[PDB]
Amino acid sequence: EIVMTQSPATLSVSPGERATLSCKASQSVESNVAWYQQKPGQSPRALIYSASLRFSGIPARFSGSGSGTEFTLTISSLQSEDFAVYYCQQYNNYPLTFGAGTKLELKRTVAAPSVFIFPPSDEQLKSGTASVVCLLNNFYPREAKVQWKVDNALQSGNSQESVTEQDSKDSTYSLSSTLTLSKADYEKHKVYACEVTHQGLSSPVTKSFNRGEA
Amino acid sequence: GQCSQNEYFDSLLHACIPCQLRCSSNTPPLTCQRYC
Ligand SMILES: *[C@@H]1O[C@H](CO)[C@@H](O[C@@H]2O[C@H](CO)[C@@H](O)[C@H](O)[C@H]2NC(C)=O)[C@H](O)[C@H]1NC(C)=O
Ligand SMILES: [Cu+2]
Repeated sequence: EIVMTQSPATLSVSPGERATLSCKASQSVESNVAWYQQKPGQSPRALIYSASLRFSGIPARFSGSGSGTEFTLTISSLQSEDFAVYYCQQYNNYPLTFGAGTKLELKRTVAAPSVFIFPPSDEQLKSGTASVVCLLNNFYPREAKVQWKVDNALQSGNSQESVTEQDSKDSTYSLSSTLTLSKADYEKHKVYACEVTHQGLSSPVTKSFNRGEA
Repeated sequence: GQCSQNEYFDSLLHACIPCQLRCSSNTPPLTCQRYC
């Protein structure tokens, strides 16, 4: 098979600026390369065919270039409507193959997070599981470190986290970090804290709760 | 495909594309080296 290598996997560009995407193939694919746009939930959207020719309804904003084995997609003046995942595709050789995709992030000013912590409910304790959730709301950039402290002891490997896409109006992120303990293990400790580190905070923010605080 | 010499076949769209579209490109298709 042929490999399409896209770079960078991510790109932080503010509206009105230019974005230049790179797509490099492992074999020569002449000029038989297309580009696609895909937004969360939606299906792909064809942008370019034959390296540089646009589909119907594609603004001149998008401009494709390249030939042989190195290909490029350039967006002249970004609009909010354009931030999404961009894939390149070769159809010179079967099977058709896509790349990993480049994700356009919307650059904006720093926003510090608001932190909240949620003890496990009495309904979940009956079941036999304890989930301690720590919420980071509205913040930018994405990079953020959220550490857990049980009885002021630093934890490791017992917490999963997921983040939302950039907001439609804020362009900020919201992250959740869930500590998953068992009811037995959750009652061996008392103080449960959540330490947050972000560029928008001069020093880390910590929110905690004691088992039985309420 | 069996397109005219004034065209080239794009296998993504499975159709005959006029060579004129890419004549003004940095490198028209290797089969459109005449129309331009
Ligand atoms: C499937 O469709 C193709 C393409 O239309 C058919 O090939 C055509 O056959 C007719 C009659 O034999 C010709 O007039 C066309 O010029 C042919 N096209 C090409 C590109 O060669 C093909 O016969 C069809 N297959 C079937 C009916 O089994
Ligand atoms: Cu929010």
